Amino acid sequence: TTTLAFKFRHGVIVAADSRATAGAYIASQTVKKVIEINPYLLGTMAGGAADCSFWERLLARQCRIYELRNKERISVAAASKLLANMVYQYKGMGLSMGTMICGWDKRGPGLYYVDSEGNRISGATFSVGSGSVYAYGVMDRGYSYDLEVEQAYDLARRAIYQATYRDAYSGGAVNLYHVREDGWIRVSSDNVADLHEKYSG
Amino acid sequence: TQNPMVTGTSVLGVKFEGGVVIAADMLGSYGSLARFRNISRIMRVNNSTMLGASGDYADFQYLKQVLGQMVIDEELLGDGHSYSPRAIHSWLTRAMYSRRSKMNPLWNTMVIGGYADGESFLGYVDMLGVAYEAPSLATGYGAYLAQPLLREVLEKQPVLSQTEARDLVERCMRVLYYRDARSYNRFQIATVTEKGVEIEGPLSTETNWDIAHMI
Amino acid sequence: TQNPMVTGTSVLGVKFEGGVVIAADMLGSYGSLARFRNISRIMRVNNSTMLGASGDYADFQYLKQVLGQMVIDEELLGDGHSYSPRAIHSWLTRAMYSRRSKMNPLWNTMVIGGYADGESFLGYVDMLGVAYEAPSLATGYGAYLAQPLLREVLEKQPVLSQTEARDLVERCMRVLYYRDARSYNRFQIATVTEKGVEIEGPLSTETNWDIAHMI
Amino acid sequence: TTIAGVVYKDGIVLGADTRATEGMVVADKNCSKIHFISPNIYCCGAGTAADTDMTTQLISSNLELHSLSTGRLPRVVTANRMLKQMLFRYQGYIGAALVLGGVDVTGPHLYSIYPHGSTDKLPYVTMGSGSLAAMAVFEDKFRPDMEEEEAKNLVSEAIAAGIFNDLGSGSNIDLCVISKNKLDFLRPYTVPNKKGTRLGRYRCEKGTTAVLTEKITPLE
Amino acid sequence: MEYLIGIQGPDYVLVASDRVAASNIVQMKDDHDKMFKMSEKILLLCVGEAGDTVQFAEYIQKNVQLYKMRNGYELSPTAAANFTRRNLADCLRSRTPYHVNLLLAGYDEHEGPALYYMDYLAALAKAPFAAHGYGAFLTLSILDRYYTPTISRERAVELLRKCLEELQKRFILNLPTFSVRIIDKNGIHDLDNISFPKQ
Amino acid sequence: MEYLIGIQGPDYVLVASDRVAASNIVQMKDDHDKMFKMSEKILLLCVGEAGDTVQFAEYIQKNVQLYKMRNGYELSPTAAANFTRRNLADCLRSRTPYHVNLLLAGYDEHEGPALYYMDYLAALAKAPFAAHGYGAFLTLSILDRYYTPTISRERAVELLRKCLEELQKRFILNLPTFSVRIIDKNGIHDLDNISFPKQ
Amino acid sequence: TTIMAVQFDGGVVLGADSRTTTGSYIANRVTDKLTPIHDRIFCCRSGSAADTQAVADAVTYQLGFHSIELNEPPLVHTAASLFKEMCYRYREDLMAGIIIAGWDPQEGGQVYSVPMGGMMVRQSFAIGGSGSSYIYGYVDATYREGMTKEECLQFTANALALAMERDGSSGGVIRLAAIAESGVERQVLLG
Amino acid sequence: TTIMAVQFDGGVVLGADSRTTTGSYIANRVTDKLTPIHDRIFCCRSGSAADTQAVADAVTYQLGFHSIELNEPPLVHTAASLFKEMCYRYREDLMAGIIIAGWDPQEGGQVYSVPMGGMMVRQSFAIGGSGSSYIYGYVDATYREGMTKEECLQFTANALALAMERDGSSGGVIRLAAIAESGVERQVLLG
Amino acid sequence: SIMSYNGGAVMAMKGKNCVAIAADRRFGIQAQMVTTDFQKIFPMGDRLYIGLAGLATDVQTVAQRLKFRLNLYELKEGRQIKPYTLMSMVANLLYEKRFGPYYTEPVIAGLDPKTFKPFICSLDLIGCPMVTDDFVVSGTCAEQMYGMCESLWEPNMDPDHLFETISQAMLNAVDRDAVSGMGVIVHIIEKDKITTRTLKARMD
Amino acid sequence: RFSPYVFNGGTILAIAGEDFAIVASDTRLSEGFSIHTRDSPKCYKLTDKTVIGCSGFHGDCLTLTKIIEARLKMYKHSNNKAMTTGAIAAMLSTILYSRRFFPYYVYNIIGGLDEEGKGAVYSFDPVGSYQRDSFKAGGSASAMLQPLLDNQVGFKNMQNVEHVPLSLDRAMRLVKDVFISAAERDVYTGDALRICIVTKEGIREETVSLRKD
Repeated sequence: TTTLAFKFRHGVIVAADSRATAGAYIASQTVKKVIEINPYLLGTMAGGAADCSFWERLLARQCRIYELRNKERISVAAASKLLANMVYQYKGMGLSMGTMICGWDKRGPGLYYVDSEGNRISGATFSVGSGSVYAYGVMDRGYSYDLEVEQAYDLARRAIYQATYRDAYSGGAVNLYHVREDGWIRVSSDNVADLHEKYSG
Repeated sequence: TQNPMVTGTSVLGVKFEGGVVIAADMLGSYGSLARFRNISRIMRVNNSTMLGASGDYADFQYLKQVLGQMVIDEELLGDGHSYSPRAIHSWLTRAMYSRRSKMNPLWNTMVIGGYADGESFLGYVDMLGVAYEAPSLATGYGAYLAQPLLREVLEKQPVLSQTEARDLVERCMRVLYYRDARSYNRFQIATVTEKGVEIEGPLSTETNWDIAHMI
Repeated sequence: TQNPMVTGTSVLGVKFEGGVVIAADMLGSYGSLARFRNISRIMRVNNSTMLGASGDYADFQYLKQVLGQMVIDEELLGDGHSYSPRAIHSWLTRAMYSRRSKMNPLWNTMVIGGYADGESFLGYVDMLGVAYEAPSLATGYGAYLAQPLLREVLEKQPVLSQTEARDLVERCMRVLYYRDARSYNRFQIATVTEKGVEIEGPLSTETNWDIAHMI
Repeated sequence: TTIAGVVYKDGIVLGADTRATEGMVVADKNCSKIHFISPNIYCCGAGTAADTDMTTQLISSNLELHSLSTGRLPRVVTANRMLKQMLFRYQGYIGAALVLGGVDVTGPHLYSIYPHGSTDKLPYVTMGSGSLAAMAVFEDKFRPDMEEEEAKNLVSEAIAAGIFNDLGSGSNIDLCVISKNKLDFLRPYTVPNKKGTRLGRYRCEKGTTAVLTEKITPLE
Repeated sequence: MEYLIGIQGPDYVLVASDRVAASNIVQMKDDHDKMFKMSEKILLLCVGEAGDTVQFAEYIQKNVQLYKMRNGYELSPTAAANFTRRNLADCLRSRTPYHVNLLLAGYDEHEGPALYYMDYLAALAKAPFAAHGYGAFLTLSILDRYYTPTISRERAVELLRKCLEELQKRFILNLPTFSVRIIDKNGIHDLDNISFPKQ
Repeated sequence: MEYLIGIQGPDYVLVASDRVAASNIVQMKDDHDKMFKMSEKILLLCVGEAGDTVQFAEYIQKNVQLYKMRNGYELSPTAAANFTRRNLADCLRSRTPYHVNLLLAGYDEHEGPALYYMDYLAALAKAPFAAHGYGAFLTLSILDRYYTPTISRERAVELLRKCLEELQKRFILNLPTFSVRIIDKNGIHDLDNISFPKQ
Repeated sequence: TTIMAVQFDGGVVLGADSRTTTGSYIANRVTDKLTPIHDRIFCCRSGSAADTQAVADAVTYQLGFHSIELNEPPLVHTAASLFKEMCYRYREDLMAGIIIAGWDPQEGGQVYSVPMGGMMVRQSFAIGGSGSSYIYGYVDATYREGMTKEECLQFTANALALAMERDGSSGGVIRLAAIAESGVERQVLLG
Repeated sequence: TTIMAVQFDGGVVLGADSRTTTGSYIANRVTDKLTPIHDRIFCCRSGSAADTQAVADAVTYQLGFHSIELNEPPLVHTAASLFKEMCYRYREDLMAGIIIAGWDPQEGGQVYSVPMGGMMVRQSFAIGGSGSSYIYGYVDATYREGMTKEECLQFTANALALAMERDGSSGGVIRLAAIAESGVERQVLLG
Repeated sequence: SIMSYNGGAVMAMKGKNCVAIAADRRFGIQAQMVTTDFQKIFPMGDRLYIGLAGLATDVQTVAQRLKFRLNLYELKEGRQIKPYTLMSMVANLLYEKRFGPYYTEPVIAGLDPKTFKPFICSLDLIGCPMVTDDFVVSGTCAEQMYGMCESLWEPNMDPDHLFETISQAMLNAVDRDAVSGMGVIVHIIEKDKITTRTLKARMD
Repeated sequence: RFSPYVFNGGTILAIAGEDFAIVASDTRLSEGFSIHTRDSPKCYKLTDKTVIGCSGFHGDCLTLTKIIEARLKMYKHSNNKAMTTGAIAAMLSTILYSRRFFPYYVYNIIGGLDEEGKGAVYSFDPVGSYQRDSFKAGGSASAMLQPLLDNQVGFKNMQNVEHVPLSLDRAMRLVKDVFISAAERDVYTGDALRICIVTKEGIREETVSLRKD
């Protein structure tokens, strides 16, 4: 399990792997972890499949209710707040959830990080998962704000490649989503071995 | 029930051509002490189906009460419609599952035997709600001991006559008398046909001990 | 012994003028079942001291064996010298302490009574090695029940006669028969003087039940 | 695992089933559970496999030593005494569920050993996990002083019922017959379960796998 | 774990928390803000289980703003402190307890400045200077050598500078940047962000 | 707790430990040394339960010096590594196990440079670069991003400079100063002590 | 502790020891272990004391109310059903060794037994109590079908004598109860 | 399981069930529960099986060697002392219900009892086994001082009959042993 | 488990006149890998290898201990060792630690020293041998390799199809496995020569 | 004490085709070291285009089947139309999360046709996630069956092997081979095989025996 997110000048980059194991046994290789909440929101899957899926689906429901009542699109912080408030009512009952919330705002870029421990926080760079520390390392090597587009793509792709190369619980297809001012756009879904051939030299 | 106080023991049932025979013994042992050596462990339900059980005897009295009340109610409807034995099986499965869902299980092991509308029926109900149909059922240690005789003869011959079935049940109860510690030489055979439901009396076994003269 | 299998019960002993009387009953209960209702729980040591014990009876047999061998050895020295009862008390205390230091205790509760050279002796030995002298000893529940009668009469009168002491022991054993669950209406009285050591027979108690005709 | 023993009119017929499971997966389809002890005494094991193996090889060594030291045929009771003394000396730590059988000068003698050290002489025993079905078949259809083919059919029926009940074996039930003169040992006795033929050729080809680094090392 | 000092002056209150929002291996966020402006002269700090911190901040902050809109005027620091203590004492003996460590910093027109001190067991305190965490341990001694009740604010800033310079010398955690507020007769004035290059 | 890094080159081994000897709240010693010169071209590092570290240094250091004084020559790094692994594997299955985390850095005249890697379960490894700790996680992503087997020593020093500068960015512990060695065809040369002013 | 109820042709015969103990100390030396409910129906108890006392009081309440509302003498099986319902519905916290006996006009003398579980059965003789196993050892030896009243009294007398003699918890004094069509005849033996 | 030893004027009489069980499954249907040691001395066992088998074999060893060195027939009290020492020494690991009986030329028939603890006592009659509590209920009822051989055989037959009938572990078939000055007479009865 | 501390997978497969043994390359602690060149297949004489899987400590210890006893045997007796002899030696070495057990599952695959007869067997952590005819496996992943080899095995196999069959089996069972991966080494040996190939496995 | 779960075992397979969804399962129901029956089909025919298989704890399988049938009839009697496949998948996910804090111990595979008339296999987990995959093997023999389907369906780890669309009878011989090959090594697999085939014309079934142990 390794996810990351970082926002910059030209919007937000979100990438993830697609491996979801079960103990020592790999269930699948193509688990789409970045849950597409809206045409303007992207939620993730960070620890547990059902909890992340359910609560983000319920949050998408709630956001759609808010827009259809006010004719005005919800902000990012409000959505993160609603998610944290809904998650807090089962604290200690054994929910594992460390998802991230990304989107574009009236304020512009928005990047939050919501835990099952309720650690709703803002920030500029994030990485969640078992091998998240690897992404922190190589990302905080290559991070800036004034980056280009293909540079940020290469940064995220290299990051997920190094993370899945070291960690054992990560692998599969590398998703890559890009949040713009208008809406998010899937960039590519790249396999590990193709990246190994391309970046091994 | 968290702790079963007064348990029965294994129940045997097998179909034959147009009927189901069920036999269980008549012992109410507590721990190792065979405290209640004259009890009835088969209820003769109205005219088609017939029930036998294991586990806690008090729970069997309770389900005896509830099923009796339900059967009395449908018979007092006066509509000419009865419960099929499979309907009884479904109701009992839902009852056991709703018992264990509330973390208060009925400690039992029940066998439902019935013959209605040309077809025999022999259903199983576990404590956990595990429930299925089978051409021959065996509970407790009977599934370990008298089950392979049933599965031998039914593989060798899938249908039976009433005499062969009754004799096979007699042999299996003899074997259970040989090597179940919770067993007793007094059992009753219960039988359903299209002619009604009949409970035979407290039969016994004929034993052998000629291996004891060896050292 | 970690788990006592076969326990005795309470032992009573008290000095008097030139002698010590000790009485204990004859019951070998296992759990609540009074399995061994005719056993001896007092060893008559050579001519002066005298032993009574509680707890596990097997360990009492063991200490009977060892003490018997030691007394036989000194009497086979032929020197005219014996063990004082206080020396036996010391030896037993050291034995129990070295026993319990190895985390394998002897589950007992022992009373040593002796009369030598004009002076009486009445010693106590616990399982843990706790050991002292007293004008009246009481073990098990006797320290809860018959101890205040001894301490009442000894405060009202510090010395006694043999008849008064024996009568008081009889009354205390009557009371212990009334309300000890591990008790039995058969006991033996053992008495030391300068005239030797004497074991009386299996006496009994005279009881009252006139409160039962009330509601 | 379902081993059984019986005494016919002259000797002992032993049977076994050879599925050596390790947990929940079938790890073996042919595992010799009938072990050698002496020219007249054999043994079957159950439970922990390697404990039974090492113990039965040790006791067979000791009885070979004793028999060659003596100069005549061994006795079964000596094997029984050594086994019960060893298993009691391990205080029941070693789990070894044993069936001991042989024919002495006195005749056939069958012993079952429970792994603490409790032993019994019986005309018929069953041991193992599915021993209950074979004991059902024994208690149904045993009679004293059976003949040879009668006893073989009975033991085959018992182990067959143990196989049609759970944790038997895929194996072709092994048998062994000890008489006063003739020792026999029959591995592929009866194969009831033929494997189904494959339905497609899922054979790989000469180059379907990428190779990174080859090496050749010649020999003599 | 983390740290916040609570120095009281004659007519000012010097509070300074950190900006660390770490999670158990990595320091996820280095510009975190634990400072919760309740009213025009009342501050609030919070340390504990980090899902409870935000929910307590919501409850207290919005109910005090509600009081302000109701009656027409600002609370005393004392009544706010007692109300927080009361809500801890009610929330403790339930199925849902809070494990937070607070302290309150206010300013009255009549009482002047005021410092209080909570705990995860709902204890009021009227303290000259408070702290939390393990730097609590080191720093209150460091602060308790060099305290004067009539101390000027630049002496307090220099004293806090010294206290931080001795925090970065023998402490195991990182704590790179500290944000610093001050309270006066005017209100809440934010001082410059206080970090150190160590070596 | 901490980590000591071990970068292998074409003809050199770049090892670098820290200087921290803290105890659970306070940093008692800020110039600690974990570097154990076994022979003229063989280094050894150690991290673990700090009562076992010193006893390993005594045993290994002095027994290798005993071999050197006995026969006439220096061990290979491989035999030394195996000897340490053997003593771990022997001391493990007793009433007194050792819980240390080593890595070995040597230099042969024939084999050239060599890097090894222990564990608290006595596992040998022939590694390009080793890791232990939490800095294991962080330093191995950054280092495994930028590695070339034919790398010059100043590129490795610059890479290590960058890696430490990214260690002081998202780590919870302090780690102010790291000491750095190098091994060449000559011997053990100590480079300058590497600290940073952070902010 | 050890309680017993034996029926005969005319009626039933009860019996108990007394000796309410706590641990190894006797708290009470003499006890009405058997309890009147109706004028013709008794019950004798074992297990915990407070449990059986409260249950017996509630049974007395409900049974008296029901039998007054019928304006007819109650059945014995009815009271057995009441103990069955209250025991089975709320088992889990109680330790009851309730044995119901009593003469009836319609059905004569009957004996019901309710052990710690909550099952209900009619018996011709019953044991109960922790020290009841031994005379349960020979009550199937000495029993003869068709006793008299005096044979039942001597029978249960020897029974409770040996039970009190052997078991440590049992003992105390002997209480007997004879229930028939005529009257209720209770007596207390001693020695 | 249930073992029994009764002496009479001429000698002693033993008895046992067979039924070696493990949990609720019967491992063995017929068992020599009583064991010869000397030609005049038996022991019957209970508790764990392997413990009693190994102890009885070692006692057979020591007693046979000792009795050959005396060149005299051994005593029964000697063998009881051997069982006492070996039981008591490993009371921590053994579960022995060893009952020693046997005729002796000097002392006639004697019965000694060694329970699970390790104490040793001489008795006139003994019970033993988990299903022995019941006939221990009435062995102080039916016993009469000064029986004959046939009265002891009928007595133990009724005893083991009722114990086997009632207890779940007990059952099987009755094995008897009669030890006197003349000989040892064993038989297998059922009824 | 303790067997799943460092991962590991060893497959041996018997062909027609030859035998093929393969293993994985990954070494690491529970979720953190370390290296891709950890050796698990050791040469024990000519045309006979052994593979060790489980905890790496017992792997290196038992491999060195077995090499110790093997050289003592081959120097006291000039011939080289037959495979049943090696099996009995490994069984005795593991059973000496009956209650102090090593955590390993040795797999022996070798040819006959006199004839060209192949041989496979496997042992447990206490010394239970098992000789078979098709394949033996060990390590953390078991059910994967059982399903693959029971899917793909034929009795009479030329060494090329032997190589490709064991190749696909190891690749697919490793790609399904989590803790054991990061490359595969394959030893395919016969009477004439010894071939060692490394496959392009997924580094994920 | 009372444990609320027990392991019944079982093996469910699914194959999503171009215009077909094949779901097959053995009919052995066992417990521990016994056999309860040799006829208990894990497959269930919901609609004309939907077949569900349920393994794991048996009582929860039966209960879940009956609840799904009830809600199917509710949707039909409310909205004049049958459900799709993905709606049933979503509903099952809502149910499995609606008993989150006392879970069903049940693996679930729904095969069926989409609204385009193509095969679709929706896998599940005990807690309530799902995804549209081409093939799954649930139950005890999951690890015995996934890599061979990775080799054959996915054509993985092979070189210069082109991709042929999976036909019908190819899928049939595949299913027969994998159940025979898995029944050789499994203890929870055998005694029958109930193969369900979903076409554009209905549901077909087919009974293939196995080895009897």
